[PDB]
Amino acid sequence: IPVIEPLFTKVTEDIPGAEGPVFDKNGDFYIVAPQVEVNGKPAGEILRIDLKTGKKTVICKPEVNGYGGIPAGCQCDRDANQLFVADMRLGLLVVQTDGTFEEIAKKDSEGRRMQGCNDCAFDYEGNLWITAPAGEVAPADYTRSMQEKFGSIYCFTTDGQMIQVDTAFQFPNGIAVRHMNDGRPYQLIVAETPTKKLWSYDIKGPAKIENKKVWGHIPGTHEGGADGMDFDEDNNLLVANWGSSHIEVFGPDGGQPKMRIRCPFEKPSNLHFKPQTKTIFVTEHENNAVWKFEWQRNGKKQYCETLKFGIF
Ligand SMILES: [Ca+2]
Ligand SMILES: [Ca+2]
Repeated sequence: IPVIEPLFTKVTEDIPGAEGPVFDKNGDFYIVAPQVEVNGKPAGEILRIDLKTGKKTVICKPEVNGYGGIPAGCQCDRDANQLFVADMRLGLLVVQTDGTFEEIAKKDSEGRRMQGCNDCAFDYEGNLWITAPAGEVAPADYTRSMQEKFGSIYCFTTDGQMIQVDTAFQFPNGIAVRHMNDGRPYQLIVAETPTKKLWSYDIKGPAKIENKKVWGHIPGTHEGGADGMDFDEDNNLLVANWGSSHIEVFGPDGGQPKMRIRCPFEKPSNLHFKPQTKTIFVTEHENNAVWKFEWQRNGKKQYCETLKFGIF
C-alpha cells in the first residue's frame, strides 16, 4: 500500500481533544474542544480559528441546565450559516456564529431518550446523518460504547424528525455520505472505531438505510481506529486512523486502503477540506493541535457549498 508524506503545516495549538473541523458559508474556520473541563465536569467549547494568526476564540461553551457539553463533530448548514454540532452529552445542537445555540432533541422520533452524538454528515437532500457512540444525553450519567455495543445512528430529517436508523455499534464515530454524480445520496459510511471497520448502507431515501455491510478494513491492532472521515471530489474516502499515525485513503469500492498518508503525529482525529481547495485541515490528539496539508485534489462539495435555487 503506497504511503505519501505531504508537508503538514501548523494551524493552531492547545485545543483539548481537538475535533470537528468545519468551514462555514463565509469561509470561516471552526474547531471543537470536547475535553475542556471545569472542576472535573464537562465544559466543552466550540471555537473559531483565525487562519491568518492561528488565534483562537471560544464562541460557544454549551451547557443545558448546568450540564456542560462535549461537542465533537460539525457540519455547516446551507440555507442558513449555522453549525450542526454533535455533542456527546447534549445530543445534536444548532450553533450560530454569534455564539448562541439550541439543543435539538431530548428524545428521538420514537419517544426514546436521545443518545450523545459524536459526528454528523449532511447529504445533498439536507438530511443529517449522525453517529451516537455515547449513552443517553444529560442529565443521565455519562457512558460511551467503547466496550459494549450500544452506539446508535440517527437521521435528522428536513421535516425535523430525529430518527434512529440503527443501533448496536461499538462506538460509531466518523460518518460520510456518498452521492451519485447527479447529486443523489446513495451510500452511507459509518466508522466503528475499536473494531477497525467501516460500515456501509444503501440510502434508499430520507432516514431509510438498508443492506448493512462491512465496507472497509482499518489497518493496525493499536488502540483506536477510524475516527473522522471525508470524501474528495473523486469520491475517495480519507479516514483518520487514530493511533496509527496515518490517514487511510479508500477507493469508491472500499475494502483495503489504496493509499495511506503519514502524519507527523500518532493520533489523527478528524479532517475537513477547505472549500474550493486541496487543503485538508486535520485535528490530532497527540499534541491537541490543528494542522493542514495538501491532498491530491479538491474535496467533495459539502452540503453547505451546494445551491438550493441553483438551476444546474
Ligand atoms: Ca470523532
Ligand atoms: Ca469533516
